[PDB]
Amino acid sequence: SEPLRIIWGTNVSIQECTTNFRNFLMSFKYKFRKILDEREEFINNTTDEELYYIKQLNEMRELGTSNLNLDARNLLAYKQTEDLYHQLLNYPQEVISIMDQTIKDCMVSLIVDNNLDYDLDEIETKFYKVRPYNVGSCKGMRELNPNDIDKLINLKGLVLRSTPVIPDMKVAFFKCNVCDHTMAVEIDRGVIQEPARCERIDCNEPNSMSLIHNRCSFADKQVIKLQETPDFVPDGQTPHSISLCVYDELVDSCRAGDRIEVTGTFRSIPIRANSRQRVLKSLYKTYVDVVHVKKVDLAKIREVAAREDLYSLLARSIAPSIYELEDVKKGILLQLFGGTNKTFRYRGDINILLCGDPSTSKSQILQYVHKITPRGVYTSGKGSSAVGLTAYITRLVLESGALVLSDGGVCCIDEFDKMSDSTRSVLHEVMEQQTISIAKAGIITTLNARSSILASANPIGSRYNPNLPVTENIDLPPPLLSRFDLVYLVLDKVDEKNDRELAKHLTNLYLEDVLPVEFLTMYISYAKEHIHPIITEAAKTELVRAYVGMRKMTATTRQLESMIRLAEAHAKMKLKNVVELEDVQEAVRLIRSAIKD
Amino acid sequence: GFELSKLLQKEHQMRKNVIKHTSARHSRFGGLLSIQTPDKTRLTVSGSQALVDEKIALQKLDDSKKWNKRIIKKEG
Amino acid sequence: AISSKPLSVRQIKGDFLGQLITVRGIITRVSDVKPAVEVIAYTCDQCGYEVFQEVNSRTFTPLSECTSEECSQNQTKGQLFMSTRASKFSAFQECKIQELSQQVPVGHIPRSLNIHVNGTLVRSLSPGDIVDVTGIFLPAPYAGLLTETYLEAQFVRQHKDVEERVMELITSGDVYNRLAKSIAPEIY
DNA sequence: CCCCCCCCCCACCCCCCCCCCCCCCCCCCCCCC
DNA sequence: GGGGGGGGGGGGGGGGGGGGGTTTTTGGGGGGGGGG
Ligand SMILES: [Zn+2]
Ligand SMILES: [Zn+2]
Repeated sequence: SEPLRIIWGTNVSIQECTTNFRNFLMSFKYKFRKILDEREEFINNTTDEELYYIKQLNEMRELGTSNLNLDARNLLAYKQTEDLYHQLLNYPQEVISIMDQTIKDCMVSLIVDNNLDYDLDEIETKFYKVRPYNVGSCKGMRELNPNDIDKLINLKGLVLRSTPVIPDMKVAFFKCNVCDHTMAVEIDRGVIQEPARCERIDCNEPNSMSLIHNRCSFADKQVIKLQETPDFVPDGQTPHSISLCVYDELVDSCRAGDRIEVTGTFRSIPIRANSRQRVLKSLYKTYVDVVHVKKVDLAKIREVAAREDLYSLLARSIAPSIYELEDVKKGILLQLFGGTNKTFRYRGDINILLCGDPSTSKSQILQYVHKITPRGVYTSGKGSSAVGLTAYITRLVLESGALVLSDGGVCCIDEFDKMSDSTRSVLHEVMEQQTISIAKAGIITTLNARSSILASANPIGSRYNPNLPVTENIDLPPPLLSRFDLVYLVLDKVDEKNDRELAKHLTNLYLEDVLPVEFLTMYISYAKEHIHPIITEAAKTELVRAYVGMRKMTATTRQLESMIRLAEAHAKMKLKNVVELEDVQEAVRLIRSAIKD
Repeated sequence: GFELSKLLQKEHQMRKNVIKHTSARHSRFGGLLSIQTPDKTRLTVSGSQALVDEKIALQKLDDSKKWNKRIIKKEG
Repeated sequence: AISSKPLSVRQIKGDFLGQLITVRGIITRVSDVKPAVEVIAYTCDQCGYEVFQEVNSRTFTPLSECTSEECSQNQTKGQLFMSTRASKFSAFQECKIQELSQQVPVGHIPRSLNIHVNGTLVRSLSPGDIVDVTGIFLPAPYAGLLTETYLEAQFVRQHKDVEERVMELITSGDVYNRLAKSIAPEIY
């Protein structure tokens, strides 16, 4: 007696699918998911009786936002919806459209059933999307086969590049040449359903409608190239790749170099032999049409900031695996904090170098600060394993080097003695001006590098000679060496009272399981976010008398500027908003140790 | 300017109407509805919103026809 | 007997076209798997009755007007739209086999041949495999009368418990010395 | 420190399409019942 | 006064014609590195 709305080719009723989804999208409780998964005894009513997707839709509607994330296992946890999971996997676009429409209907019905007043016109105007994810096993890109050609799949891989956003027409806009009447036409399966005659019966001219391109409505499309991860490849051949299409607010979900998951329908389409013909090649382009993407506190901060031993505590915590080099550790901690910037340029960078014998802990020290710092890099003074120090013009494009890439982070450079001369010259304007000047291919700019450098350098030959000065042992020239705030020597000279305890400390790491090593990054982050020290007036006189003292003892104003920056860094430590006399005194003292080399 | 605001609201009513006649996802997403009639026979349409609204499906199946009756014509 | 014999690629003269032959070589490169169409399926918007096109060729032309009598007997020029779900695809993969260093005559370039593999036999071939592949040697038109030609693969012959079997060597003994000597055993 | 070397990068058939012609269909007008 | 038939216009379909469809060597400049 009535028509039926059926998912084509399946005999699934769309009313049944709709209500099966509705009765989960409302009245599901998160406790059921722990029944499906392992560790079911961790169910807890005071956290798990929540109407999980009512909670999601409420926060979502208070944010007015269109998208819902949906772990597909939650369908299998709920009795009226376990079949909907199979329909979702096997017939995804229809089921997903049904789920989208159901989310919009839930939003509409909530503001009249839960009946709090809201802009019904806003919800009416808005589109809504489900993002199903964790659909199933992350089957290999190399394992896909033509049975997948309409199923919802899951992939993992590496983003190589993405197009700019591509406008994709959703509604064509037509205008009549004779009578200027206008009509909107939805694009159906990518085809413009052109009106052959003008709509208005009082005009009805044939072939008179014309497309007004910049009055059409466009969705956003983007194409991204995903390479097979080397974890999955067989050893003797190239990795594969798959192009994936991604739309609207999922555009620019990822960038070049991102390792990601995607959940998406595997799709295929024919391609033409030549554009002037309908003739199609007998095997289709394949792509995945994605619906979800994913990559790969203050109380304690203030509590720890009250401590008296904080300087030593934090300094030892940067590398507790390494035997005692404690003034180096203190210097590198102060480098992590850094000074302050000013408008007028003078900036907050602090720069450190380690020299002495090659076969010693300095490399591990650079590695540890690299692991700690938010956005630093590790490199060495010459060559390029597809990563190099200086900015460089190549094909035409400008590439930014490791110094420039380390903007706002510590740049760790090993083999700093063996650095090439053009690089040795280039370091001057980042040391002084924190920038590098580019003047080629019609582009002129001072490309701002804004990086603190931790250098690791070596003597000539196998051993450092401490009876000779640093300039006599090291290759790199004094005017560059002068720019470093703190400069250190680490030596392998035999002493059992050091070597035995080093060996016992080292060997004990294989047996054993205060050291806030994981809280260190959070402390550094909140300090850099919140604290901007200013110099006390008494600290002016302290800086002046200390500088004239070391001047009476070959100093330069670069040492005074260094003492300022170190004192400001010392004031970020302890979360102090104004540089104290003790901050100046420790900056002075540590520099007095360093300048004696 | 007030009357211009009135005009903009009047056409915004048309916007909230055509939105419901528009796909919530891109045109190539292309899920297929099948209308089974009251008899044992089936029609097919690609309308993504029409999957949940037979009103849209029926009037789209009507608009899909290539045929039009020919129409007739009709100084100092 | 011809399907038994392992020919080299240059021994596959033009006289063997259409015949089931077996070729011996090394796979030099392999394509990723792609869906070839066997039967395209079209939904019809204006009558619902689907129609089908079998494809026997490298290229095809898509149908537009509904040929079914449900439309045509009513002279209704309804529109056909391709559907992937109802179309039969087949797994397709192109590989290239190259004749081995012993098969190349003096001073010649190693010649090579495209292999087309369909269905369950797909991804039985990896690059670097030395292999006998039986298939139908066939032409493809693009030249004029010169032909492109390929091997429609049919059969593959590759040329090339532990947690307790390890106890054989454990009990055999002197394991470090003997296993060390077994690295390059002929080297003094 | 200076000069020279050497290294790098760069320059004929088949389909789509368009035009022309013929027939058929639909409307309007006039006559007949 | 309404319905049928005849005649003219307008539209659609079918047919026919036509046109289109990368590495390797050589030279030069500039940059980088090594030896006296
Ligand atoms: Zn008009
Ligand atoms: Zn039809």
